Amino acid sequence: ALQEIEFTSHNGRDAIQAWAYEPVGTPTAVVQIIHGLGEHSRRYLHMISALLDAGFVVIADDHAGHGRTAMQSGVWADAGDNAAEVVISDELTLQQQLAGQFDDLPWVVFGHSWGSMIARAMATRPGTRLDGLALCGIVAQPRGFETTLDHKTLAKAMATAPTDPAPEALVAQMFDGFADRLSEDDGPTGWVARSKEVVADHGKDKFNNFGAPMSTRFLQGLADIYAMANGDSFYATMPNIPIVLFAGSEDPAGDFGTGVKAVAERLRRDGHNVELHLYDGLRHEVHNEPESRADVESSLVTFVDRVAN
Amino acid sequence: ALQEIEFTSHNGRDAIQAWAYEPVGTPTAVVQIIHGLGEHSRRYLHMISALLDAGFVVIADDHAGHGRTAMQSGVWADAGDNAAEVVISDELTLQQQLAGQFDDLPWVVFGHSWGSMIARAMATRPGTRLDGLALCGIVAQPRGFETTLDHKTLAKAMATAPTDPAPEALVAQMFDGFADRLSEDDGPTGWVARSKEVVADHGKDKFNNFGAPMSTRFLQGLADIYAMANGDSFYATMPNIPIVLFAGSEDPAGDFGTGVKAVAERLRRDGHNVELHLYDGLRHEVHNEPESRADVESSLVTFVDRVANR
Repeated sequence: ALQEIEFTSHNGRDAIQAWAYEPVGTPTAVVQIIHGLGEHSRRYLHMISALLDAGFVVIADDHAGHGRTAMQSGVWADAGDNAAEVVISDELTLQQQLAGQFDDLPWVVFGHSWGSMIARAMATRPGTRLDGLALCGIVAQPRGFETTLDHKTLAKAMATAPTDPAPEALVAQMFDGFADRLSEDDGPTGWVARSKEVVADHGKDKFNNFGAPMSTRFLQGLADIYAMANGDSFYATMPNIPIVLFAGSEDPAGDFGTGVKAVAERLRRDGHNVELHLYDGLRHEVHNEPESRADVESSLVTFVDRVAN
Repeated sequence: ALQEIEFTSHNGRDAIQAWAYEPVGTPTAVVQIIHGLGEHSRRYLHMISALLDAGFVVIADDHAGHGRTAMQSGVWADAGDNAAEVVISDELTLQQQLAGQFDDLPWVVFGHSWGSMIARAMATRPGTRLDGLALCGIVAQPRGFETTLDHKTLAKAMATAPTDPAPEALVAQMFDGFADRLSEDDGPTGWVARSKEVVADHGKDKFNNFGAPMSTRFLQGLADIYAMANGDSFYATMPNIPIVLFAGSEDPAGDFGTGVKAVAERLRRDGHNVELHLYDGLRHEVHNEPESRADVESSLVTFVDRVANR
C-alpha cells in the first residue's frame, strides 16, 4: 500500500511532500529514510524496495527546500529561518503521521549526509521514536566545517542579509578539500560516488536540482546542525541503542574515513553498541555505489532485524 | 532520475498523473507499464526497481478514473465518453512524453489485466512504439465477456443513462464465474491472488480504491476493449515482434488457463514469436504472487534483453 502524506513545515511556508510504503503482510519494523543535501526521498527506490521485501514499513519526506517540496513551493535550497530546527521538527512531525498505525513496532532512522546530521540531532531529543540509528555518508571532522568556514563572516552575513543567496566565498569554505582526491574528468561532484554513472544521474535528476544556490540562513542551518551532530552534547546524550555507520574511505564528508573512525571510537569509548562499515576506496554515496549497495542494504536489514529482536 | 509527467486526458477532464524512472548509466530499453482495473502504477514498485536494475527506463501512468489521477480529479471508475478510446489514446500520448529522449531505444509494453486489453488494442494501431509485447493477467475467453454480459441490456442502459452507475445486473454478468474457485473467506476479490496477504493489501491501498462503482459508459469501455483485444483484427494485425504471456492457471480472467492457451495457440499458428508462462495453481496477479513474482520479473528482464538484442 502507498500513502501520500503532506503537512505544513515548521517554517510555515512549505507543504512537506511525504510518502509511507507498507509491505504485504504484517510488518515487523518502521524505517524512516532522511535524505541528504541536494537530493530527494524518491531517489531511494532501490533501498525502499529492499526494506519492503524484508517486511518493514518505510516512511520518508522531501525536506524543506528539496525534491517535490521545492518543486511544489518553488523554493530550492532554503528551509526558512532556524533551518536546522525546521528540518529536525519536520522529521519529528513525519513520525507523528503514522501515530496509531504501527505503535507496537520498533523504529529505525536511516540518515544519509545532511540526513546523518538531522538523524544525530533528532536522536538527542526526548519524544523521538528511535530504537536504532543508522548513518550513511557521515559528515564528521571534514576540514570545511571544522576550520575553513569563517564563523565571523557567516555571522555578519546572518546579521545583514540572512535570506539573500549565501556568498560564494562562504559556500566554497564549507566544501574545502572535497575534490582533493579527484581527477579533472571526475568533475566537481566526483566526490559523490566513484561510479561516474551514479554521479551523472545525480546531476540529471530534476528532483535533485543539486547546485541551486543556498541562502545564507540555509548555510547557517548546515553549520548549526553540524555542531548539533558532532558536538559534545551529541556524545553526552546519544541514547543506549544499537548504532550502525556506513561510509566510504574516499568520502571527503567524513575526512576520508578518519572522521568516521573517530565517531566510532568515541561512541565505543563511551560504552555504545557500534557497528562500522567503512568501504575502502568508495566515495560518499556507499548506498548507491554499485560495489557496495548490496552490502549496505543487506547490513541495514540485518541491523533492523537485530533492533527488532 | 525521476520525471513527473502530467497531460490532459483524451477525455478533456482528467490530469493524467504519470512518472518516468531512469536507471543509472546508459539505458538499453524503455518499458511502459499499463496497470489494470481498480489499481495504480505505483503498486509496481518491486517491478520498476527490478527493471531499473536491468538498465531499462520505466514509464507508467495512473489511467483515467484510477489511482492518483482519480485522487486529483475526484472521479473514480469513469473515464468519460468513449472510455476504451480514451485509455488507448492516453497510453499513446504517454509514449510521446519521452519524444526525443530515448528515440534510439526499443520500447516494450507490459500490460496487466485491463492493461493487457489496452496493450493488445494499442498493438493494432499505426505509429504505436512497440518492439515487444508483454501481457500479464490476460483477459481471454472468460464466460462473462464471452456469453453472460447481455449487450441488448447494455445498449438499453447506454441509450437512456450512460453516465449513471452501471446497473448491478450488468456488473454481475461481466464478472460471472470469477468466484467459481473461491471460498467465502477468500472474499469477492479472492481471484486477485492465492496469497491472502496480497488480496488484503490490494483492499487496503487507498490508491486502488477497488470496488468504487463504475459508470455505465465505463462498463461499455470494458466490453469494447475486450472485443478490440480478443477480436480477429488483433490476430490479423499483430506486429512481427516478440510476445511473452504470463498468467495463473487459477485466474478466471483467462478462463482458468484455457483462454490464455487459446491466445498463444492462435499467435503460434500465424507464425508469431510467443513465450508462454502459465503458473500452476496461482490466480490473477502472477507478478505479485510470492510463489511467481521473481520468475515473472526475471523472465521479463530476459525478454526485454532479447527484444533489444534483436
